[PDB]
Amino acid sequence: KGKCGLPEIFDPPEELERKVWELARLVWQSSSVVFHTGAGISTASGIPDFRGPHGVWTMEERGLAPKFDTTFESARPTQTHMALVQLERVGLLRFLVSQNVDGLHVRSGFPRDKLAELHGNMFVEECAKCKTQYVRDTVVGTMGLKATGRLCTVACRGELRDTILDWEDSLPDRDLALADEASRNADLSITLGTSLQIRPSGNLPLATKRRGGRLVIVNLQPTKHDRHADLRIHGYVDEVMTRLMKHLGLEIPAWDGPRVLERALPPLPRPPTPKLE
Amino acid sequence: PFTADKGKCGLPEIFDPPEELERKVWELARLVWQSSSVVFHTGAGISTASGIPDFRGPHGVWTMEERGLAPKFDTTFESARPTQTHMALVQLERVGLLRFLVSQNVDGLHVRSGFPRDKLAELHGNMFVEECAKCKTQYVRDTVVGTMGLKATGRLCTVACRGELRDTILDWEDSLPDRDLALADEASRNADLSITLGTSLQIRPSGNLPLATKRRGGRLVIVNLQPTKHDRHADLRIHGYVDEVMTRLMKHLGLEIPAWDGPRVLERALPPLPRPPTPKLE
Ligand SMILES: Nc1ncnc2c1ncn2[C@@H]1O[C@H](COP(=O)(O)OP(=O)(O)OC[C@H]2O[C@H](O)[C@H](O)[C@@H]2O)[C@@H](O)[C@H]1O
Ligand SMILES: Nc1ncnc2c1ncn2[C@@H]1O[C@H](COP(=O)(O)OP(=O)(O)OC[C@H]2O[C@H](O)[C@H](O)[C@@H]2O)[C@@H](O)[C@H]1O
Ligand SMILES: Oc1ccc(/C=C\c2cc(O)cc(O)c2)cc1
Ligand SMILES: Oc1ccc(/C=C\c2cc(O)cc(O)c2)cc1
Ligand SMILES: [Cl-]
Ligand SMILES: [Cl-]
Ligand SMILES: [Cl-]
Ligand SMILES: [Cl-]
Ligand SMILES: [Cl-]
Ligand SMILES: [Cl-]
Ligand SMILES: [Zn+2]
Ligand SMILES: [Zn+2]
Repeated sequence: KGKCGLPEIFDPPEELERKVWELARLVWQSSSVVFHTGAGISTASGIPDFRGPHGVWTMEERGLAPKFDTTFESARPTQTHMALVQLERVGLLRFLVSQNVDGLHVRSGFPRDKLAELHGNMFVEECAKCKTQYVRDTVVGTMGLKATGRLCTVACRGELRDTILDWEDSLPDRDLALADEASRNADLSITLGTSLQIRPSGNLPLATKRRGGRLVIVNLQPTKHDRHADLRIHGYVDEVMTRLMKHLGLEIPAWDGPRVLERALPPLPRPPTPKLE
Repeated sequence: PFTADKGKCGLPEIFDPPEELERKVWELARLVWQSSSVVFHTGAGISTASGIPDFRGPHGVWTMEERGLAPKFDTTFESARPTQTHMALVQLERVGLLRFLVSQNVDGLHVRSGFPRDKLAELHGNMFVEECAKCKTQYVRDTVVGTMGLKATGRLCTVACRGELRDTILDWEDSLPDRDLALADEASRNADLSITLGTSLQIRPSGNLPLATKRRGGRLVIVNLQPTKHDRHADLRIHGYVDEVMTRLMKHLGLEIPAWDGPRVLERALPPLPRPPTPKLE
């Protein structure tokens, strides 16, 4: 279960402020920006992470229990989830790679054709026969790609299965392939609340480094790949992302409740870019 | 500070099965529709879903301290967003279904949600609020006032005064603010419905205010994951996440939960907005 319960790092405010301006600078200059997210971007909605001070695995190692302040169904997308919605909407996010099974990116209204859900989604079941996916309003009741008890309704009666990978299960080929292509082709990869400890998910941001790409890591704890980052920001991702959006001249949009967007809409207008050099 | 009785910490959580939860939220809807004067009492449990830990929960400040462990914050107080529950309370006031709001929370989230300060009793103070010792003018800051226990913050009153500004955060020995307690008590006594949300009700007198509503035939509803001091006196106890309860409630009452435009201070309640017609009940 990897390195659990590592101490947190807090950049002092002055340093925190300068690094967020540097991130702004990087977003403005990059043609292709890919965001990698993990459990840390949902901690501010009451969903514990895995390896943080009170993470699932960290609490288990100490003979304690993780604490949920929400159900998966009653969780609201964080300020960070909604910033990513807007960043995609105005063309500043090329693609979004997530390790999270908590369903919050989809329910935020983030376009599924710009999202790799590497470890699956608790609300998503898949027909074994035709591979048609169903995005449900409640958590699918099983994990480990098991029979849910429901049947495909495609004009098929195929066995529906959860999309939650067990330890032995290889990542979905479609999601990993698009995630890998996005990462290789990106000139900026930004990581938000992941420790980058899982192979290959944790390694995707490193692929951006190939052919001169830039890596930014936003995380309260040290990550597996700190050494490879051009910029490491140690603070709460919500604070980092609200400062970034303010610098970029972008509103964080209202969440109208759980909404599924299959396909990315045409790009909205965005502010003009500052002079940088 | 050190010997201070911190009460019953870390009691087991109780979860109503979904059918019972759904039935009880419909009963709560029935009570709200029938009540002339509805008063909400909130504590630390309504902020857990924004990453601020409570005091007496499984992972609360005092519970964790008892076991030699630390509470965990997933936000700063300045970056915390009001929960679905905070914003539901905003709307319930706006459509005239909330008479008054009594809070033990120092986390600044009611004010910052845009809830009107003239319908809010902040019994234990507010981390973002400093007060002039000379003229009692309050200042609602964008960042936390850096001191606790009614201490000198280092800033001076700007009223057309130069009075010493002090934090509004009570220490253990400090009595409640007289204005906030007085209005909270009056609200509570005169209410025919008190709804408690995410408080264990263990603090005197804050936790006792909801019992005052029971006087002259009032009804008490307690929403809480743990047992509370006054469970025996409740007409209705709901054991679930306050966000689930309040979203289902708003749905039943035909109310949208409004957008948070970011931290906004409202000094005075605005005129009442339209609300849905009431169902036939009896
Ligand atoms: N608000 C916050 N702001 C910034 N960082 C945060 C915050 N909250 C927590 N963190 C950090 O966020 C980091 C979360 O790292 P991990 O807990 O490993 O989550 P993963 O998504 O990378 O786990 C990958 C898979 O492993 C599992 O087996 C599952 O299959 C997962 O899908 C921590 O370092 C915190 O310091
Ligand atoms: N999401 C949730 N949904 C429902 N209940 C919840 C949730 N999260 C927590 N709870 C419950 O929320 C309850 C929180 O109770 P306590 O932790 O005693 O907070 P207080 O506000 O009453 O503390 C009063 C004062 O004492 C202090 O010294 C300070 O002065 C405080 O101002 C728990 O029983 C949880 O089960
Ligand atoms: O890979 C995984 C598959 C299933 C789960 C299950 C629950 C869970 C627990 C958390 O604290 C966060 C989360 O998002 C989900 C977790 C990881
Ligand atoms: O009465 C009080 C005075 C000061 C404080 C300080 C911090 C604090 C800790 C929490 O976990 C929640 C909260 O809202 C505030 C807490 C209570
Ligand atoms: Cl526990
Ligand atoms: Cl739990
Ligand atoms: Cl759930
Ligand atoms: Cl701890
Ligand atoms: Cl803070
Ligand atoms: Cl209004
Ligand atoms: Zn099928
Ligand atoms: Zn003054």
